Amino acid sequence: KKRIVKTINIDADKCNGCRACEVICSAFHAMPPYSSNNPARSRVRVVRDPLRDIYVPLYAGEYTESECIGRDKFIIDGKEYDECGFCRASCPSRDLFREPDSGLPLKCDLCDGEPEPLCVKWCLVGALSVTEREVEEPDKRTEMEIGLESLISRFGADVVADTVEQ
Amino acid sequence: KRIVKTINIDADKCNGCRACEVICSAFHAMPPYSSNNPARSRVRVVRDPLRDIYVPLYAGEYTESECIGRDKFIIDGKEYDECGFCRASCPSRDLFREPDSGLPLKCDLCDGEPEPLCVKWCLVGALSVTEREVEEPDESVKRTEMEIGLESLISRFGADVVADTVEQLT
Amino acid sequence: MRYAETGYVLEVDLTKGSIERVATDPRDTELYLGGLGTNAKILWDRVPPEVEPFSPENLLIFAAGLLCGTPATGCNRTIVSTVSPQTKLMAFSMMGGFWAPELKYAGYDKIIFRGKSPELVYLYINNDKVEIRDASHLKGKGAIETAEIIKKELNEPRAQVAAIGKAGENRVFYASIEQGRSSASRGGIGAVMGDKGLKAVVVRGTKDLCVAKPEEYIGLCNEVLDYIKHREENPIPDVMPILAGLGSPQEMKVHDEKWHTENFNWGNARTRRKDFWTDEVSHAWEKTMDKARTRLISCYNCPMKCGATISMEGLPTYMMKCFTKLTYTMAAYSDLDFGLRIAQKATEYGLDGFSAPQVMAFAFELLEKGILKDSDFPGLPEGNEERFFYLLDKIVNRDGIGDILANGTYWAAQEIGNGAEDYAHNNIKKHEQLPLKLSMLNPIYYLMYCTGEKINITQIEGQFPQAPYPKLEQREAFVEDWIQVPDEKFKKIFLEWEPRGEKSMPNFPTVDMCCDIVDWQEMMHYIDDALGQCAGLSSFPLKPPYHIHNYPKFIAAGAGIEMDTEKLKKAAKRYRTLVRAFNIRRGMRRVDEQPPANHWKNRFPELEKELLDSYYKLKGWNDDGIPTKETLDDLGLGYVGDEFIKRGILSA
Amino acid sequence: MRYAETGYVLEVDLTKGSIERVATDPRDTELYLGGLGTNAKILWDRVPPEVEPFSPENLLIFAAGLLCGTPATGCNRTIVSTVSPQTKLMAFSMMGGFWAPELKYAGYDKIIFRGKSPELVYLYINNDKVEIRDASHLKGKGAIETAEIIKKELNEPRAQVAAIGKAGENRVFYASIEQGRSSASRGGIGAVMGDKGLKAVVVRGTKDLCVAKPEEYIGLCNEVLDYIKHREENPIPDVMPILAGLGSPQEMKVHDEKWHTENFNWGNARTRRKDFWTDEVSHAWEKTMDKARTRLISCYNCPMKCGATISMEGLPTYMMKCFTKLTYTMAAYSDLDFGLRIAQKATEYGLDGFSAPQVMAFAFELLEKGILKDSDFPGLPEGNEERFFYLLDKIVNRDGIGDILANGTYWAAQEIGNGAEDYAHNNIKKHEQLPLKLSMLNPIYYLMYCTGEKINITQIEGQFPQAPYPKLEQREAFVEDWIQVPDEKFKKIFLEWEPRGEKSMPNFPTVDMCCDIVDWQEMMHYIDDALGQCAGLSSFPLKPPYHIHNYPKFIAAGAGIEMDTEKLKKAAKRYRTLVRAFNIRRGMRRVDEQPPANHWKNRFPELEKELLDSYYKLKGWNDDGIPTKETLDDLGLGYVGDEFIKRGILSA
Ligand SMILES: Nc1nc2c(c(=O)[nH]1)N[C@H]1C(S)=C(SSC3=C(S)[C@@H](COP(=O)(O)O)O[C@H]4Nc5nc(N)[nH]c(=O)c5N[C@@H]34)[C@@H](COP(=O)(O)O)O[C@H]1N2
Ligand SMILES: Nc1nc2c(c(=O)[nH]1)N[C@H]1C(S)=C(S)[C@@H](COP(=O)(O)O)O[C@H]1N2
Ligand SMILES: Nc1nc2c(c(=O)[nH]1)N[C@H]1C(S)=C(S)[C@@H](COP(=O)(O)O)O[C@H]1N2
Ligand code: SF4
Ligand code: SF4
Ligand code: SF4
Ligand code: SF4
Ligand code: SF4
Ligand code: SF4
Ligand code: SF4
Ligand code: SF4
Ligand SMILES: [Mg+2]
Ligand SMILES: [Mg+2]
Ligand SMILES: [W+6]
Ligand SMILES: [W+6]
Ligand SMILES: [Zn+2]
Ligand SMILES: [Zn+2]
Repeated sequence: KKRIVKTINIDADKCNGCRACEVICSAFHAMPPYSSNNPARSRVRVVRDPLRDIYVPLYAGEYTESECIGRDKFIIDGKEYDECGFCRASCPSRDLFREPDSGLPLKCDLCDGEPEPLCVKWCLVGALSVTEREVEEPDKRTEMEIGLESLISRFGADVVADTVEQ
Repeated sequence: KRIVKTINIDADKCNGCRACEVICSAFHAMPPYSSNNPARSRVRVVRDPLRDIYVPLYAGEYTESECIGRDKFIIDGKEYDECGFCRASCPSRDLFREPDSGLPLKCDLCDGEPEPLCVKWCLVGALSVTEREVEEPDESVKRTEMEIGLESLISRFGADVVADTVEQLT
Repeated sequence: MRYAETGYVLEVDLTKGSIERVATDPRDTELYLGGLGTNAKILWDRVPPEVEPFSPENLLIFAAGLLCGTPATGCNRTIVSTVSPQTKLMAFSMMGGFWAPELKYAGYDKIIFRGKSPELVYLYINNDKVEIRDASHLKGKGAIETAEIIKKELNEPRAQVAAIGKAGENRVFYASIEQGRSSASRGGIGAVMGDKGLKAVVVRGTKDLCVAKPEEYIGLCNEVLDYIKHREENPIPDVMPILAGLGSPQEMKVHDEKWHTENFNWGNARTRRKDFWTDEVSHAWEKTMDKARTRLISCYNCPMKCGATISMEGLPTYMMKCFTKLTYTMAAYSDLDFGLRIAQKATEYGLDGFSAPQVMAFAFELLEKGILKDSDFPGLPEGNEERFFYLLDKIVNRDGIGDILANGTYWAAQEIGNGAEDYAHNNIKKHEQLPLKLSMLNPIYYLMYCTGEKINITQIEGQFPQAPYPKLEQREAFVEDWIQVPDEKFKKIFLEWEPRGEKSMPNFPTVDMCCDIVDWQEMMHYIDDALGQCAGLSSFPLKPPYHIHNYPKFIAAGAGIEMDTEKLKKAAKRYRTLVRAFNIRRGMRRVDEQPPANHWKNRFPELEKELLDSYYKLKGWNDDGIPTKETLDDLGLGYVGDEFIKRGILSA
Repeated sequence: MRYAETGYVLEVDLTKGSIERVATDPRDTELYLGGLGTNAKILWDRVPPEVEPFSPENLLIFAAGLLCGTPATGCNRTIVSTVSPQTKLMAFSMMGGFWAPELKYAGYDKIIFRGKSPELVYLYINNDKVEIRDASHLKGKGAIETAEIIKKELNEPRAQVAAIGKAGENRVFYASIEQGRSSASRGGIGAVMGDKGLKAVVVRGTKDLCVAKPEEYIGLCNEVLDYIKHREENPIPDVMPILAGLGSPQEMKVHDEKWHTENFNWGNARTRRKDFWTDEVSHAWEKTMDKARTRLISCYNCPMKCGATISMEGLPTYMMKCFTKLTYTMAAYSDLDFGLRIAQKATEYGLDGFSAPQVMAFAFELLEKGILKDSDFPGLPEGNEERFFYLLDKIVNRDGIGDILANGTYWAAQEIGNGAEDYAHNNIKKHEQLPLKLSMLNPIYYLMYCTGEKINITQIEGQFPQAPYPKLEQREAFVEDWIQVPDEKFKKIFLEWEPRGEKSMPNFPTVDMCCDIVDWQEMMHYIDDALGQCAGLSSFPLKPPYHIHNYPKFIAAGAGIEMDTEKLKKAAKRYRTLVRAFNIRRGMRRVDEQPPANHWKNRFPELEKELLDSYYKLKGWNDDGIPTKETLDDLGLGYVGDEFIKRGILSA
């Protein structure tokens, strides 16, 4: 009936760009633990342009197999952010959240099994925290049929049929 | 040497009218322009006039799973929403998903048309699209919209259940 | 299949808590289009003259225009209809923003409220799901404050909310209904809403809204957008900025306030300050405005961004547009800073920004003269600005003298006596007018003040130029591409019209010319208020993108019904006389159709009589302002004529 | 397997364009740790005394500290070593920020540059990929400007760049090397870089960096972070703010500039303004700083955020930390606004913020006295502020008088003559000092000024309090938890030390106490400059989280080599005397080890002689400042001793 979601609250305005989070996450997520570190292996990566006053901790999100048809570039409150500036994706267009050697995706698991997120523990200025709440667990098979009719109207009754055979 | 396209969003210029939501959804109706519905637009404006937040957000790529932790940003004195910048077509919210079926939406820059319609209708000129060439190889697994759609349903309802329904509809 | 309209309304009985969806009659759409038109039909045969404004049988109707929710640029207006507690006549009130389209996306054309709720409640609509919620925890909250609280409770960030403030709850006769950057402001529709125990109406919609002819409809929209571009590159030549472009009066943008502050009347529509706009004042206001204006923002699907978010130091943000910017300032003989600060309070309370400042300036004139004593104002501060804040709170609480002043200048004077009636010098049909007292009689505006059922001059003017050009070359250039005119004769009138000499006002344009001009202007407004189209892109500005020639195309391609220029003109006339008929049945006669005595300094009784006489004839009404049997039958309003004869309003 | 260090260096011959990776000797790590230590070893046996600073045989070494790239908080310093063009002695220069760790992640401990490039070039490192790129399009660009241009060309947004400005390119003797919020500032290492035709060094790294004992190393780091927290909640009691906490001098944060502006000497280290810090000045500077300070930002892996981005109106943003904020202002007798504006120009040019303002103030004194004429300054503006901007441009271009002034006060005076040497009154070993002229002789600081191989007082002080507490209770409380002391005797000294009376300076602490104190302070700095640890968390502030007791634990767990307190003390001594040995071989003697004549107003020749005499003995050097054969053999520096005997520097 009810499941928990966890939100990482990032106060980019407090960030000083020290990149310590990057250090400790790679070091922990290393094998064996702490035997090495490597910011390129961090599941948190800071978007850092000091000249633009931009300091934005980004967390590893989901894996996507293809780039977007269009990439997005924001201008917000005067600041000109980078292309795909706020994307969490492990995406073929960049090296963020992907192994620097192999290229395998990386995901944040909130340090599953530790008493505390290490990125949060090492951010002494306190720009990072995690909070939890109870939501309504997912609940629905008329949705399926409505979507299959949508696909038929767009691509053809015979196209959807001979695609399902795959 | 391929071509990548950028969508330039000047959210300082946005007035929050949602003309972009109207025209996109209109054009994507079947048949085109036969109706409109902001809830199925492939561009969706984050809008909160009291907090002066106006961010246009373009649908991106499909994810079948949610992230283990969601993110919420305070940037330059503004408190944005949980996942408030994420382009993902994601099972955690209704953005970029059909409101009756849950099917993934995806922006294709009005492929085949003269120009993107959201850009055409944004009269104050908050939106634009530019292109550039890159040496980097394109490593995308190019999948058809019908195939992403069908697989999202097969992932939700099961291969056999979807196959059988398709038989009883064709 | 129904098109553009959804074909359904919500019937809500607040006394019983019952909610019903009812299908509408497609014939009513063919006769009265929608919006205001179909509202008038509902009120006519469901609200008899014996019904009081604050009785359960009075209706409060929320309507979306026929073409709201379609891609039509700027088509987003809600039309609120009821019987006014101030004028005792019909009151329709327009509200822009985002509320009407959401209702269409929810699947409804109207919401009709009857009865009274014993407890404070609000209505929650989410597609097919409708329910009445308790709102006791919202008692006294501002109209904007209320919306934010509600959306958090319901966890619906994209819901649209229309609410009343404390003023509505206390049945202030000029209480409004507020929604973000939008307001149903005039007539006291907020008072009826509060009287029914209704705190807010919350709506979320995610259904599709269809049009009949897809390719043709989107083509007309593109045509409009192209005209809007051309128009912004080519403003009306040699005319002061606020008249040169599209949109509502662009008061939130630039322009020097020289004409406005030197022609409007300060205080209780009293003082004219000829040389007020000095260099010191101009920079002071410019500085205040640059600091307070956060962003220029638009209503749904419109690029004109007439509104502006306002942020004064230490105050919650609110939204302002048009003449609200000047009224509080001018009524109190103060500066722009004060005006912006008090209008924040007034918006949250939910008060009409036309009536409220005149009421307060009215009260202080009585205190000045001696008709009111200091005994009537216990705890009255000494500073001028502070006094207005003081009185404002007394009014919205109906506390002491506030209880009387909450009734408006007309009823307040009548209750106060001692010659207080002389100071309510700016009413028409008991409704406060725009604070403008000109010198020479304007025959065109004389007619509009007298007969306009909105009883507000800025919501009946527009299509014809307010003033003539000096040089003939300027007129020839203007009429050249004036495609919006119904007849080529309107061009020839404007060519002849001159600022001075034999071809000037009040003798020119002639009586017949003035009747044709007012008729055209009024018609475009009634079409807008049926279709839901913002007047900012239609009836209000010179050379709009929407006009009598392309409007029928929109209706036909949008709603899928037969429509041409002539059938549209007749439709507009049909429910405009129906609204007239409603007010007749509530006691309105030719006697009530007079402007304030001091409205002009140069009056002409014989000319004014011939004007009104000729206008009535053109409208098809008799000499007492009543639609004749003949013209009623011709419009398909035969049932109206029969009731007039049966009620003895017309002779058999 | 090598740990903490990568075990490799890059050998680059700019004359031939050759690039080679070479494995290092693990024995050198055991003897000289890393960073400055291993730099000294390289310079000793590869740069003989006959090598000139601007000759191809001179080396420019970029080194990362031993523990850079590990999780150790604040461990990120680059150490740049070469032979100074100003002092003709060794010059090591420290640079924080993000550059040294990136080099480690790229897989290298050092880069050694030899030879000269005929064309302007830059070096690009990306993991195993190294190449020399043309940089002719970058000629004259500022050091920050250069970094941004390069990173766009290479499409490497996360690359770290160290560059010179125009000053470096023109071999200005006090030209620096800049990297974002970091600077290798003093000694003229920027001049050597430009002389070799090297415009920038660009590095990108994505390899893993390993430590020997994982669980134990991360435990020590946690211990440090916990101490940093405790320390920020418990600053040093009863001491002025800028001395009470960790980090570099926190000039970018708050604090009243009363002590600084009333004790430092304005102009050419000349004027002392006793009552300068008025209420008017305090608010004026506060206002300028609140407006200009954009954000407080940190070096790699540090929470102390000592630096600040500075944004003056109409100027590109730059980064400032520490005393740079005061030097330009004070040298020109101006305000903070001017200082922040000119320091922007000076950072892009790449000039040392200690020497450059003193050189300019020096020049204007000569113009004042008459030693220089107006003929020497063609086009000299009349305004004071404008004159400094004028002269700054002449210097970085080596234009006219700028060509002489670009050599620094010492060499400029020597070339100018006419008694200009009298005005170069603030040099030690031809190197401009911090503008501070005190009254009473400080025995502890006397020793440091005389013998410090950095020839900069702020980079040898730290661990012992600068001033004593008045009340004894304050001293008892301080020493209570003073765990950082090598011996319990340092507590007892500070207990006895008093501001006035028999137990005050210069007679107390005694000669032997002063020698032990300076030795401890100096030792901590040399350990920091080998390990790459920022002095802001170690040698510089009172009661730091890194100290002589836990440092060996870090080395052992990080690098995987045997290390204890005694072996670490000896290691520090080993390469500190090696650096001493290098300067001896280049002609330094006891005669050069004197402070400026006017450095104190109260001098004591017999006391000063005994101080230096006792310090030399403690160091193990003879009376001429030369390490003896015996102490060299004991340190494992036998090869040093042999060369001294062969060169006749020591008697057999
Ligand atoms: N189809 C159509 N569209 C529009 C109008 C029309 O008559 N027919 N009117 C215009 C104008 S000119 C405006 S600007 S502001 C304003 C007005 S108007 C009157 C209120 O009249 P009402 O019928 O209720 O709209 O008086 C003022 N009182 C006021 N009171 C409060 N509490 N807040 C306010 O902002 C005002 N503003 C004054 C706009 C107004 O749009 P809204 O979204 O605020 O309703 O509507 C145009 N469209
Ligand atoms: N290891 C080491 N760290 C050091 C120093 C030093 O001399 N050695 N100098 C300190 C001082 S006084 C300052 S202002 C900063 C300057 O940092 P930067 O070299 O990156 O500009 O480094 C601090 N950290
Ligand atoms: N251009 C420039 N010069 C500078 C500085 C600086 O940050 N930028 N730091 C000053 C301070 S406070 C110190 S401690 C030294 C550091 O010297 P180093 O970088 O040569 O080790 O340089 C001084 N000169
Ligand atoms: S550790 Fe904290 S301040 Fe440092 S970069 Fe990460 S989130 Fe920002
Ligand atoms: S990085 Fe993210 S936003 Fe950019 S193309 Fe890839 S998935 Fe889309
Ligand atoms: S929460 Fe854990 S997994 Fe996620 S970035 Fe931080 S340390 Fe890594
Ligand atoms: S059309 Fe442009 S201005 Fe309007 S909401 Fe869309 S992006 Fe913003
Ligand atoms: S909406 Fe995006 S950011 Fe949020 S959980 Fe889904 S994939 Fe992650
Ligand atoms: S470019 Fe086309 S598909 Fe993409 S959001 Fe805009 S209108 Fe929709
Ligand atoms: S023109 Fe102005 S008032 Fe009219 S709908 Fe657009 S924003 Fe609203
Ligand atoms: S203490 Fe200051 S100078 Fe040292 S590493 Fe940290 S932020 Fe940089
Ligand atoms: Mg309105
Ligand atoms: Mg430095
Ligand atoms: W208005
Ligand atoms: W310093
Ligand atoms: Zn105005
Ligand atoms: Zn200071």
